[PDB]
Amino acid sequence: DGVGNSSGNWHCDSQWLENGVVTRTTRTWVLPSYNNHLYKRIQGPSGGDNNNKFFGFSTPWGYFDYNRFHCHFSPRDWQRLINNNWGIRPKAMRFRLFNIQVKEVTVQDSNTTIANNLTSTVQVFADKDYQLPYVLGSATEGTFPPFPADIYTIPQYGYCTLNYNNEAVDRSAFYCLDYFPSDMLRTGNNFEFTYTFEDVPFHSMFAHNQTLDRLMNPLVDQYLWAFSSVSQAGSSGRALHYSRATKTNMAAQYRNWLPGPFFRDQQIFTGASNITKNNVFSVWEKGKQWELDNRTNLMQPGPAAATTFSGEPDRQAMQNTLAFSRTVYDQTTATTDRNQILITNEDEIRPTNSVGIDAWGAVPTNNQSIVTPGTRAAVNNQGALPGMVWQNRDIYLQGPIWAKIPDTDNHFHPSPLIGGFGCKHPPPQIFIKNTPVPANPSETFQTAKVASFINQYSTGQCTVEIFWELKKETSKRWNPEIQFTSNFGNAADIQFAVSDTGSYSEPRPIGTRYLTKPL
Amino acid sequence: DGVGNSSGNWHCDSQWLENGVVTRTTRTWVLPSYNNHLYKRIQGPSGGDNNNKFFGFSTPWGYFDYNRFHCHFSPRDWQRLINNNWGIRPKAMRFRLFNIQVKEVTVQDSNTTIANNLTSTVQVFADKDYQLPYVLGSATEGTFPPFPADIYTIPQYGYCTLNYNNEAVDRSAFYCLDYFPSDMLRTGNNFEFTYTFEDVPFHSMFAHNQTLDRLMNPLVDQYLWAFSSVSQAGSSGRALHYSRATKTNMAAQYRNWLPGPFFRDQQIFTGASNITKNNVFSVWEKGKQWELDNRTNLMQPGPAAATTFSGEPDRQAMQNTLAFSRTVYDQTTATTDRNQILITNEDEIRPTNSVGIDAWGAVPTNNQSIVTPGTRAAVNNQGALPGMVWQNRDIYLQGPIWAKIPDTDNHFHPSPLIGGFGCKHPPPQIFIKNTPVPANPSETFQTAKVASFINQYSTGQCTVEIFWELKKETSKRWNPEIQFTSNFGNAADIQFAVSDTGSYSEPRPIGTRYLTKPL
Repeated sequence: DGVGNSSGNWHCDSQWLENGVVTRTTRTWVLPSYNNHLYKRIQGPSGGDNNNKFFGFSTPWGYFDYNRFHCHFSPRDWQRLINNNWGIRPKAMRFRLFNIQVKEVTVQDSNTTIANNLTSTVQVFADKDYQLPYVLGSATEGTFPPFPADIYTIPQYGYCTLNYNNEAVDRSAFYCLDYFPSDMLRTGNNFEFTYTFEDVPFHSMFAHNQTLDRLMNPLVDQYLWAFSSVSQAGSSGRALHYSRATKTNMAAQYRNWLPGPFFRDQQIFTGASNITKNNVFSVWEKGKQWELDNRTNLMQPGPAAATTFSGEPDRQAMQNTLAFSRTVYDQTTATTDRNQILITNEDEIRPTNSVGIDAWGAVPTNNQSIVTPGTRAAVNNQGALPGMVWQNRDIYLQGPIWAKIPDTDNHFHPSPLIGGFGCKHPPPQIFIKNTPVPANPSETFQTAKVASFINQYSTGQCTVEIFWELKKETSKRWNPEIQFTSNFGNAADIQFAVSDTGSYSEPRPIGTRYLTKPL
Repeated sequence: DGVGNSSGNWHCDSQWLENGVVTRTTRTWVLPSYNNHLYKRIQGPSGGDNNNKFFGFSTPWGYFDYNRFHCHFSPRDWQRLINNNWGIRPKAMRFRLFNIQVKEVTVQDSNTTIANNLTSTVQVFADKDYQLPYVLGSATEGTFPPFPADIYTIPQYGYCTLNYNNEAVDRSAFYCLDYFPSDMLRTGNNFEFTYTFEDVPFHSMFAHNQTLDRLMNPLVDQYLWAFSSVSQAGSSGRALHYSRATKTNMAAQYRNWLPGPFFRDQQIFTGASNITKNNVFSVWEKGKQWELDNRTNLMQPGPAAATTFSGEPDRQAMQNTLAFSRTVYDQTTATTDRNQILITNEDEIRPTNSVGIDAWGAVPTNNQSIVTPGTRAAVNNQGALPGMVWQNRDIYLQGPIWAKIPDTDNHFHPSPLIGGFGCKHPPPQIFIKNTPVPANPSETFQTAKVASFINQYSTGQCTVEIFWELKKETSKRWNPEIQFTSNFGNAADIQFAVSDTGSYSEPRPIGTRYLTKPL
């Protein structure tokens, strides 16, 4: 419409429905002009380590990454969610962008002056066909702040392509984002589109009441005989013993089911008394990793596994657990104190999933005889076997919502190993740019490229609205259940709120799994 | 619409109806940018006194407090009201906000420059569901000026929550006002909503012709006998005397009614001859107070009681009477002269309500006998007894209109002890904000929070329109009545008008109660 008429309103509320919830949220954003309106070739660092080398491009573009849970949910809405419900999955989504205003910057005499350029444009498009590198899956910075009053700096868009070390292989691709159709928007214009998620399984917000191996009736005995032991009958003779498993001996018993796939990881001593028992080492050396092409990569989340044994909370798996910063804005990339960061606990999957510290099992390695006594070896890694069941790593208020399942011939249980909902066709990437406005030309025709632009940036608001489908609980459990409660007792600042400086902070991580279900 | 078209007009008139009046009024306002767009945690002062400690938050928001009578009524409209009418209550209300313009401020070389930003927005919402702390009930500053030419600086919004001294208890809540839906408004846009009051009792604008104990016929005698005295008949004998109350003896007589609940307060000598009779003390020591949790609070208005005895105007109750400043803008928070401030007089409730100085009564404290003579003690505080009647403190032209009755299981005569109309669902709070416009980003992506904004403020007009329902008088009184008349005789400045400096002033307080009614 016009410069004096607002494009849209502010919607941050979340309303609850029967079998669903819609969380709509709004932010104010700023878009820099990146690369001085240039597509540049970025590359990895030059050295002897081939693991960190890459080849790619950086674009004069930016993108909206809203993919985390605390963007959409408040800590109360999250609490209200996780206590009452067994499952959640996204259904539909509506993104819209409005109240665009571009500002012009002039710096003279070390004094900056900002005035708004009414005729300059911003251009936006969503990639619906997934024809661009999809960078939202990886969990990176540039997400909306959790707190609605904060302002969202839109990150720059760049991507990596097929490479040989730093230099580029023949099959590597260059994508120009200006070769897509886009919507140019002045201050009166706004942009909107809607999206509907493909069917994905509910994330299980429940734990289990039962252990995978305790599914039996403890009062009765099995009717199944099994081999038991070989004994020496006489001098050179032997005797084969068979025995039925009894309610007394559960360890040796017939079962229909096995724990899920397992890839072992090393242990650390996480607590004040145990901290001394740690050997001196690093993850890159003693940790678990997978390797692709000429590079080796740490297997960082890996398949989900219980992080620690029962009753031993202070000795836990080093690889599996996620960790978060208690503020989005912290600049420190390494820290030696754990009070500064939030460390997740994976113990709710312990009934079905085996702990990451101990081995998955043991296998007989040879054919026994009187000449050779039988041998056996531990199973550190185990692929899929028939009759396995396992739980996914749970989503967190601070964790990523979704990832894009790659386009490949074959998938196996495409659950993102960080967490969330794997999608063949995830929410589109939304790209936004400040169209370049050049500085005055030379008044005589010249062939040189145009390097001189008017320095400018844009700002405005963006609403994101998602419909979440919920799975209600039906439980005959008599006794009360664990639920997420806020207990700090007395404190100077309340938890999940601003400080006297005005800084919002999240004191502790929150997972979904509280309610329990029989196995 | 557009930048060159006005959103609304100026309506300040008040028109009178049969059984009602509508007072519509308009102001020009200014909205600062508070807290540099931050929610901050405010707290009480650090010390040993636990009474003034608090815990709360301050928001980058502002609110319209129009709650006082002289905002809506002019001194003539008020006079015209109080002389002709027995009662008044609010019915409906319409608030609307228009002609928004936001100005941008740049300071360089100690020289400020203000230019209007056409594309910047203002966002407004009313809290209809009362889901926020309601701060309008308390009588505080930041109300509209009484005089239409003055300009209204919108106060900052902050609130207190459940606390343990300064630090915060677990149940204390943090409310983000950006988590509500709002209406973003540019210069062409305007905002409006309507509201209808719940049914509240008319405020009684009349006094009483009769005293509560004089309701009798003075010409006749009672037919009711009562015990009178015990006498000594002979040496050790006794005789019981009974007597009927006669028109001569009114003091001992049967009555159906009692004065209202009473909480006593100390006296002061308020006048030139008596001023010397005062002892040296303070309210905090010798005054009346109530206490909640670990804190003690002065009971400042308390239940209404007549401020002084008949014919003794110079000795009066220290706690009960309200007092006002004769200009909204005075910065002095303490003063030793009473000519500077306006002191209300509560004497019109004297027929029904007992004076605050003297006790409510006396009670027998023991069972008499020949061994023990009977004793009695004064009643300083009295709760409700069956057969009580009492009057509310009257509203003043300068006093607050309404308060929000808390949400609690139980209420007892929810009349605001300051005055006005207690409401379960009072007029909503209207919150207004300058949406932040950030300064230029760093052109390379950074994770640091955005602390740099364009300094700006907004201004415009706001109309408030209220329909008041009136209760007409029907009176057979023969002789003329007291009415509010302006008598200064000769003066340099006329009362209730501007001075030569241009400052508006209210010389004396005005209450409603002039007309009288039989009891």
